[PDB]
Amino acid sequence: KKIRTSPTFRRPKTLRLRRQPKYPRKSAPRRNKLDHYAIIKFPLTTESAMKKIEDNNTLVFIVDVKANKHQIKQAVKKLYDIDVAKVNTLIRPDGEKKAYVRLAPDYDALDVANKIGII
Amino acid sequence: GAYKYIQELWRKKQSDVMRFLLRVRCWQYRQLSALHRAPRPTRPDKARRLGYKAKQGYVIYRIRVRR
Amino acid sequence: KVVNPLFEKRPKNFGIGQDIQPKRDLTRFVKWPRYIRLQRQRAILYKRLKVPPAINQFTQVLDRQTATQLLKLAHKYRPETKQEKKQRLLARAEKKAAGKGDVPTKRPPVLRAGVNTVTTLVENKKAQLVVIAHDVDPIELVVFLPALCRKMGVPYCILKGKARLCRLVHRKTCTTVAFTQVNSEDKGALAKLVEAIRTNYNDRYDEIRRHWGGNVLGPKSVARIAKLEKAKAKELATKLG
Amino acid sequence: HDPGRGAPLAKVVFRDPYRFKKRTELFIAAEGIHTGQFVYCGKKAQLNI
RNA sequence: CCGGUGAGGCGGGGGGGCGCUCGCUUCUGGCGCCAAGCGCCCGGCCGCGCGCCGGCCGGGCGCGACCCGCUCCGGGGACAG
Repeated sequence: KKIRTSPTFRRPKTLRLRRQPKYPRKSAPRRNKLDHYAIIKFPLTTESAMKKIEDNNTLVFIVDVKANKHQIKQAVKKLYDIDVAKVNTLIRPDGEKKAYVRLAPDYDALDVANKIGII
Repeated sequence: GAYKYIQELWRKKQSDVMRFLLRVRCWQYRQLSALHRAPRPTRPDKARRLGYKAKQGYVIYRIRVRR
Repeated sequence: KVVNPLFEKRPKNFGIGQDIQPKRDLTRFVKWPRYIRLQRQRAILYKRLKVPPAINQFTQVLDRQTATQLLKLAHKYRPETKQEKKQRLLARAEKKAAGKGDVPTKRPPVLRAGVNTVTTLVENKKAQLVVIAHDVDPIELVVFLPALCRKMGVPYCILKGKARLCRLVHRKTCTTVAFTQVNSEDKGALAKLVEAIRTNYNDRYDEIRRHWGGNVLGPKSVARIAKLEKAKAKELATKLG
Repeated sequence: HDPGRGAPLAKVVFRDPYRFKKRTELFIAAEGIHTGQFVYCGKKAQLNI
């Protein structure tokens, strides 16, 4: 005794189960190949880069194209034990990403450059 | 056995019974899609003679081809 | 007083151009799926078309009380299921050499399930009563069988539901069943069932052969033609007398 | 005005007596039909333009 | 085979009556849905206590909105194709 209110007959919602595989498709997860060491290739030591470092309290790095601003900021913080104010990324006409990492005013970009070795 | 009787029945296609059955089956099949999976054979005797076996793994598809 | 005067009536007039119609039943106007539509109009076609007697004979089904009696009688002769043949085999294995067991003893009479087996034993004239399901999807399986049983003098009856017939056996569906042998205790009941079945089926198989069935039009068309016939009867029904 | 058609069309709003909705139809405007006019459709409708 | 729709009231029957008739709407650029009324029951609390008694809170079903039917309504149709 269930009356049809509407003339249309939609497909009834049937129960659907989740995935319960008998065995994983892959034995182990693939190790991440975008770690903090792989993401950052090398800093730039050009005259413009040094002027940028000594004027705007920032740093210049070469990063893979696949990296995001969040990834670059986290990688810089993890590697150099520094706080990043912001990140500005661009792609040079060569295939390598250039990243201007503007640091927080508390830390000294020239001191960080001295520590990392570029001057 | 029933299979020989079924074979003779299918051989006597011009009879009224077989004519009615063929007409009803043709109408039902034409009312369906051009390729749908039949769950059981329409002609068990013909299926057995052609090699169909009533065991898992055997499938039967009914196909409508334009004349 | 326990009725607040603020309680009004506010009736709804469900007319044309008035308040909208209520949510009533619309099952007659549902756009049913193609398979439902096909399975309904197939039954409509079976009712409409002039069905040959060889297929129409299965519309003559067994009555409720006789069906219940036959099912009760066959309940004793239902075949052994799984986990029972295993028990019998293990019992015979343990009794092979435990108490001087030659294992020739006896096997009880059992029902016959397959159409091939039933046909073979009907042609051999070993059957005493054969039950045939009326709802086999391919009717080609059993059309000859009532005629063969009538020719061989084997009482045949038609039951409703291949599912019900195959529930006596331990499977899903079964087209035919046969009483090859029965116990002496149930011999009288089997004879009563046999005579009741042959009174209704075998003794009038000529009528069954000659009984075509069909030409049953839809109720709307029947009502229209009945109205036309009543009008033509009233044309000269009271004027002349 | 319907582009590519000489006759102007008329939008007429009815109320569907099955759901709480207002249906809209694009009739072909007969000569003399004006806005804010009631039009009646059906077997019992009066014989008016 | 063709048209319409969200395949929404198609065919019969007595229900209803101001008097065959309808599901009851035409002086106007307003509004109109997710039920009021009635009847039958259920769960928790409170007073009588004999509780299908009474009061409070929360719920179900039927009429309201007739019943039965085999093609959704129609237009062709043994012919177009």
